[PDB]
Amino acid sequence: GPPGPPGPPGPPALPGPPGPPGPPGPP
Amino acid sequence: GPPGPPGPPGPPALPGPPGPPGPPGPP
Amino acid sequence: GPPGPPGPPGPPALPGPPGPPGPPGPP
Amino acid sequence: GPPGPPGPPGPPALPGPPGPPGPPGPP
Amino acid sequence: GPPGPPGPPGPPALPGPPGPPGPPGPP
Amino acid sequence: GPPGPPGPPGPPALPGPPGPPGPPGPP
Repeated sequence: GPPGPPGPPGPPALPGPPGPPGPPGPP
Repeated sequence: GPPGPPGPPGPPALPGPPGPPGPPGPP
Repeated sequence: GPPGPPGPPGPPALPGPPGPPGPPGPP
Repeated sequence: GPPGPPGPPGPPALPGPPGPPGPPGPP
Repeated sequence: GPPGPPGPPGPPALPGPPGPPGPPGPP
Repeated sequence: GPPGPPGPPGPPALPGPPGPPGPPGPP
């Protein structure tokens, strides 16, 4: 028989962890 | 002929987005 | 024969990279 | 001192994963 | 001091729910 | 006065939307 249809999209991967602390504030 | 084979994999999962910003910097 | 089954889901992808640096330090 | 401004919107959450397979074709 | 810093980004949210059932199968 | 405090959180992230349809059904 003919091949079946493509499967469905993969699930979305998750967002990453938080970034590093920010830089110093005003002088 | 016999029943056909499975289709291929679905479209790619998308790579995960970047995480949130880090916390504020030091004073 | 009839067509085969749909394919597998797309495979899982890598959760995103760390976020950017945080805000500047508070005034 | 005065309270700071509001932060920005949280990032949009992700779409869900694919739904389940469809039902049998017509009898 | 001067006006405080901006608040945090809004909190991350949940992925969405699974999608609809797929299309009906073949005759 | 003391330093201005952080502002309020930004708007919550929006709830993720539904996923894609599932794959087609079988005969």
